[PDB]
Amino acid sequence: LIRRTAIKVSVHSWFSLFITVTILVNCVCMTRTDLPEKIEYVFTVIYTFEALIKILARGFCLNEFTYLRDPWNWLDFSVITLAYVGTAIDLRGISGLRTFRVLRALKTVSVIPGLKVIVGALIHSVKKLADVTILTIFCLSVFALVGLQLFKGNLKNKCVKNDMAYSSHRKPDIYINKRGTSDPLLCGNGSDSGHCPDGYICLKTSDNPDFNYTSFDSFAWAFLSLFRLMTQDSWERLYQQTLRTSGKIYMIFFVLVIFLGSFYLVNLILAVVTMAYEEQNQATWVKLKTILFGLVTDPFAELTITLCIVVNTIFMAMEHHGMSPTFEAMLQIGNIVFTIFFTAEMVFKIIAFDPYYYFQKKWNIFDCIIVTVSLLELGVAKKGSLSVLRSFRLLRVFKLAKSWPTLNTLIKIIGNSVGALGNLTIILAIIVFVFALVGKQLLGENYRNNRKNISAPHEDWPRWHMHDFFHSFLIVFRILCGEWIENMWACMEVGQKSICLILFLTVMVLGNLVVLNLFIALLLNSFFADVGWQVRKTCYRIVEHSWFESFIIFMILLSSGSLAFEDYYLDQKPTVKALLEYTDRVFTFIFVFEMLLKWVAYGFKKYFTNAWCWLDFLIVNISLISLTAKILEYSEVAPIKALRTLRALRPLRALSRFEGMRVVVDALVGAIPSIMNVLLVCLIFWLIFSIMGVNLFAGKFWRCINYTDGEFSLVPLSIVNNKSDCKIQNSTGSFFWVNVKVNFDNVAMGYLALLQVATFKGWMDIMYAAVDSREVNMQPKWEDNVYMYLYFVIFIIFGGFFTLNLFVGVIIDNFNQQKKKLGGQDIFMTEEQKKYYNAMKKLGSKKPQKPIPRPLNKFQGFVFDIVTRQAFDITIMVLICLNMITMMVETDDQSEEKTKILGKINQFFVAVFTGECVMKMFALRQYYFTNGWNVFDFIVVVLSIASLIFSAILKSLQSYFSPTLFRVIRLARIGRILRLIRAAKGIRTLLFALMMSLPALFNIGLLLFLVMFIYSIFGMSSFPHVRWEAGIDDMFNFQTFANSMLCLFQITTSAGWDGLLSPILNTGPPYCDPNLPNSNGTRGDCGSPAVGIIFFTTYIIISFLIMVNMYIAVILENFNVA
Ligand SMILES: CCCCCCCCCCCCCCCCCCOC[C@@H](O)COP(=O)(O)OCC[N+](C)(C)C
Ligand SMILES: *[C@@H]1O[C@H](CO)[C@@H](O[C@@H]2O[C@H](CO)[C@@H](O)[C@H](O)[C@H]2NC(C)=O)[C@H](O)[C@H]1NC(C)=O
Ligand SMILES: *[C@@H]1O[C@H](CO)[C@@H](O[C@@H]2O[C@H](CO)[C@@H](O)[C@H](O)[C@H]2NC(C)=O)[C@H](O)[C@H]1NC(C)=O
Ligand SMILES: CC(C)CCC[C@@H](C)[C@H]1CC[C@H]2[C@@H]3CC=C4C[C@@H](O)CC[C@]4(C)[C@H]3CC[C@]12C
Ligand SMILES: CC(C)CCC[C@@H](C)[C@H]1CC[C@H]2[C@@H]3CC=C4C[C@@H](O)CC[C@]4(C)[C@H]3CC[C@]12C
Ligand SMILES: CC(C)CCC[C@@H](C)[C@H]1CC[C@H]2[C@@H]3CC=C4C[C@@H](O)CC[C@]4(C)[C@H]3CC[C@]12C
Ligand SMILES: COc1cc(NC(=O)c2ccc(-c3ccc(Cl)cc3)o2)cc(OC)c1
Ligand SMILES: *[C@@H]1O[C@H](CO)[C@@H](O)[C@H](O)[C@H]1NC(C)=O
Ligand SMILES: *[C@@H]1O[C@H](CO)[C@@H](O)[C@H](O)[C@H]1NC(C)=O
Repeated sequence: LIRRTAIKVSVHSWFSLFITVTILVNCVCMTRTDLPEKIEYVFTVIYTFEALIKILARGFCLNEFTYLRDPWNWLDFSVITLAYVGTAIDLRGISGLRTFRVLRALKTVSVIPGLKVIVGALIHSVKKLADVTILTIFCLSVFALVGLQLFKGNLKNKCVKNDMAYSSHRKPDIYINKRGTSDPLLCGNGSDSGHCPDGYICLKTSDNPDFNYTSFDSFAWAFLSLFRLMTQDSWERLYQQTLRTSGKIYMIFFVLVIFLGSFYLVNLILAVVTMAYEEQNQATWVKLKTILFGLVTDPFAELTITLCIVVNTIFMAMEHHGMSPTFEAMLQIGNIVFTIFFTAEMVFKIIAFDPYYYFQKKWNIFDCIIVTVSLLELGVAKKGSLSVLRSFRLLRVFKLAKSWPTLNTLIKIIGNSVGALGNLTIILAIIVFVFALVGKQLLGENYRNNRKNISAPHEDWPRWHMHDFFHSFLIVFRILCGEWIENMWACMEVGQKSICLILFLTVMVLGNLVVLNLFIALLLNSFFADVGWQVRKTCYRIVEHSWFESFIIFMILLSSGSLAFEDYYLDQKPTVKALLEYTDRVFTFIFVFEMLLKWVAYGFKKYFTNAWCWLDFLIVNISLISLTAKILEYSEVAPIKALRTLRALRPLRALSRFEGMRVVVDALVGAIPSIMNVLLVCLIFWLIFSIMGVNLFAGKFWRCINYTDGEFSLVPLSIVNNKSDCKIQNSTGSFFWVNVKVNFDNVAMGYLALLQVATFKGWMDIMYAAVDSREVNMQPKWEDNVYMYLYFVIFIIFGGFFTLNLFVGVIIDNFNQQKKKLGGQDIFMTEEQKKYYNAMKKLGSKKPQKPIPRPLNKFQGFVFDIVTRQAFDITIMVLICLNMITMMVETDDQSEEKTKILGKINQFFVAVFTGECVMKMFALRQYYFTNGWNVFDFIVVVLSIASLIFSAILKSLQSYFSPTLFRVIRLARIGRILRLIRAAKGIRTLLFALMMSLPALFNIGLLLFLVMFIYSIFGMSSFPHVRWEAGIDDMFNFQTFANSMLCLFQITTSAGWDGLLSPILNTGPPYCDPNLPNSNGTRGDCGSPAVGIIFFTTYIIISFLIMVNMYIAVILENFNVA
């Protein structure tokens, strides 16, 4: 009973609070290495004493064996043991010593009241991801085998110099580096692969591009590359390398892999989480006279406040780098006036509403803190003193929340991540801290002793390392943003490869899982808790006839297609120009005749009140205005040329003709109104973050570079430190005071900078400029302001993660309301596509297998008996698995003997499968073909026999066509692997869901293709002379239709859109030459920053909208199937 009395006063939320404080202080202490001498010991001694209290505490609570029953108590026991060991003769400097200690940070779960239940939900969510994980592994293995077959040994191709006049290789293979980087150039010997400069031949080398880690030469390397593609981490770089070493047509491959693997799977995972989280939740005297007037705070007074806030915001949003002294003084005067006005409010209110009651409110204390900080800066007014708190006023914009229902929704989602859903945030913080400390402890010293290998050519250290806690946390955060493989390559070259693999993969997977469970949890909990009349009749007859509609559709298709031949090289084709010219004239005449027919049949009112006959009228007008200009002598006048660039809108006349595009456009139009309001809410938040960024980084991104021949180098600080020294040292006419293209020089360009940091493309350069910043007219210095990274870490958490949770919630609510209004009708689907969907519904549910009769003849019956059993199917399935393992061991440059043995094994396998097909056809006569999987096997067997015979015919025996054709012929063995889908019920259900969702995906992809075609035509007209820099290169440019479509497909996933915006943002020397010897567009290789920022930003927004609509379609299909 004594132990019971001790436990009464030894265990309670006080005891737990003390344990929490002790473990937290232990964590924060173990963050710092070289923790003070003589206390490195004293603290672990204190924390050792923590442990005796915890053991004696059990003794007063549980029993030696009952205590252990709980899984969490063993961790505590491990903690008590290690401690005692280290007191005497335990290795002092082994990596393991504190990695065992860092679990002690994970001990918070057992002491924080409600984390354990949340963790169990996480294991449940993991347990529901089984079938999707199996499908993902199968798909990645299949695509890795395909990639191995097609692209093995290609990324080892490099431009090697020729010889002048022979033992082995004549001197090291002198390569050439592609302009702007130090990486060696990759090429190919194909027609659409890539060409070397003069005096350079394509040769296969021994090394892979990045760090000998980017390859398709083995199943492991191909699997890693396909996992990278599925995660879409720098997938555009691999895309470009593969198309440069193999050919442009192979882009088709990638296309199929960024849709199946990278898109369809991301959506199963989402659904599998969503459904599961839902399952878990659906489971659960004169003072009095002043008071008379002080409480005169009527309706007008609150309006005055809102107007003052708005005017303060619009004055703070007009500061820039080039502010004049009078304008600068105007802003300071306005800020002082507003500050004294807000001080006046609070002093008037508080002395009206007694202080006690005034503080009792929650907006009032917010007002108080804002105004106190404002006055604090008003007192200590230095030029640059706490610029972040100079922007602190901006939070007054949240005052508008009380009347703006969507801002209140953002503020509730923000507050829910620390309230009802605080446990997920706590676990995320613990995971980030634990992996950061583990990475620092295991791979800290290697990063410092081997830095030369992973550092930039002119730098003396890597930009992302693990020597200290801050940089390890930055690496973990960047992994949580989807960028992991480059730092993984960097760490494999500096430390242990196995540790890198395990650490990076575990961090990525287990952090993305918790980030999704918080995103979905926030979404759910927040949001969802006379003769003229006769001829008119005749014309009416003419218009609604089917042949006329077909003719008009064919004319529109031809008009759209003819635009794809007006490219950079049309001036070199003399006859094509005239042919296209006459074709355009006749098409314009035809469409004018159509418009007159619709004006004489439909009637003017009907015509001008249909919104699909206005978009046709407008296009006909544009064309007529152009044609009249061309027949006259005003074709080169600048307004008219701009009107002519509007000929890329001609493909928009196909929307009204085809019904699927029409219905999907109607669905988008029905969603636009709410998208507008959420967009306004986001703009006001990102203005608070853009005004903050302008306060921090205005005019501080200017550098001096040494530009010689297409490569620039930052001038070292030992020679140049100021803009003034930069001019005096420009002796060779080769130093230039340049600026970062995407800077924070004003609020307008700050919006572009935050778009690159939110989409995570181009954010890296913006951050590096910010973290090297110094005062204006001073050369940037390496990480002078390292703690500026945090600023970008707070934008991504609040600006991006929480303003996408708002957008997705609003979209889901709108979609649900629209469905319900359409009586829960399948949107994105045409009427006959609904019949197709009903037929697909009926197929999947018919269980009857109607076994087939037994053949009368004895031998046929015997074959029937030996075929129908389940042992036959199991044996064939394990044979297919053996064949898959046999194809997994193919490696580039292996041996002749291995190739011969593998070929003989393939011959044996195809013979075995042909014998089973013959036996099945001899046992099952017509019934065999009645089934749909037997036809598939039959097709696979025929394709394999055809592959063998055609390879045998087309080998040395006959015409030796390009060897790469053989590589395509042996792609017929993957069907044997695809025959394994027959047994896997989960895979066969997920693929059925995909088949069910295909019909609407077709229409949405039709809109995506139309959008890509229109933008290609604009880009091809506007950006075809820009100098090759960054993304734009001799293969991915805007000089032809295929080159433009490659870039637009690449940036459809927003990948590398900053790399294509970079060359268009050039407006002069040293990057662009104005008055270039021979270019007619702007006389030069410069770009159009304004047209470029509208093109690349509008495209990504529209693409995101289309993708999220596809996401909704696929997720609802998955829910319906399950
Ligand atoms: C750079 C220049 C900008 C590029 C322009 C891009 C424009 C995108 C094209 C969108 C055009 C908008 C077309 C809008 C389609 C709807 C046009 C719809 O009106 C036609 C009707 O037949 C179909 O609509 P409903 O009849 O269902 O609606 C009946 C109206 N009440 C009576 C129910 C209210
Ligand atoms: C630009 O930077 C350089 C280097 O910091 C400045 O030169 C120094 O100026 C101080 C006086 O402020 C002298 O005491 C040092 O001896 C100077 N060091 C030298 C010669 O490098 C230079 O004056 C600055 N120019 C400006 C103001 O733009
Ligand atoms: C260094 O000198 C070079 C050449 O003397 C300067 O390059 C000039 O740049 C201006 C505009 O910035 C152009 O109008 C000239 O055509 C360029 N001249 C040549 C010959 O290229 C460069 O601006 C100087 N850098 C600094 C900032 O001192
Ligand atoms: C303004 C130019 C550039 C585009 C022209 C768009 C305007 C005139 C077009 C687009 C859609 C058309 C409308 C579609 C809806 C209707 C149908 C009927 O209920 C009355 C007129 C009204 C409201 C039409 C008036 C004109 C209209 C709004
Ligand atoms: C079963 C799971 C873990 C996947 C493993 C399948 C095996 C067959 C795959 C995975 C990686 C593949 C290896 C990748 C690279 C090589 C190097 C070569 O010198 C022998 C073949 C070999 C060793 C391949 C053998 C087959 C391989 C081991
Ligand atoms: C009860 C049912 C209707 C609830 C369904 C909730 C679904 C629709 C929610 C939960 C998680 C959400 C997804 C979370 C992440 C993304 C990625 C983004 O790039 C497109 C939107 C998309 C795909 C969201 C779409 C809506 C979504 C799938
Ligand atoms: C080929 O089929 C498609 C694949 C995708 N795939 C994606 O993987 C993806 C990831 C991130 C984004 C994305 C992120 C941010 C912005 Cl602003 C825009 C886009 O897209 C998207 C499609 O939509 C058109 C179509
Ligand atoms: C390219 O062709 C040259 C001969 O012109 C040959 O020597 C070289 O090896 C070829 N490379 C490849 C990979 O085809
Ligand atoms: C820049 O390039 C030139 C050669 O073109 C070189 O002479 C100069 O020294 C380089 N930069 C520095 C460090 O001054």
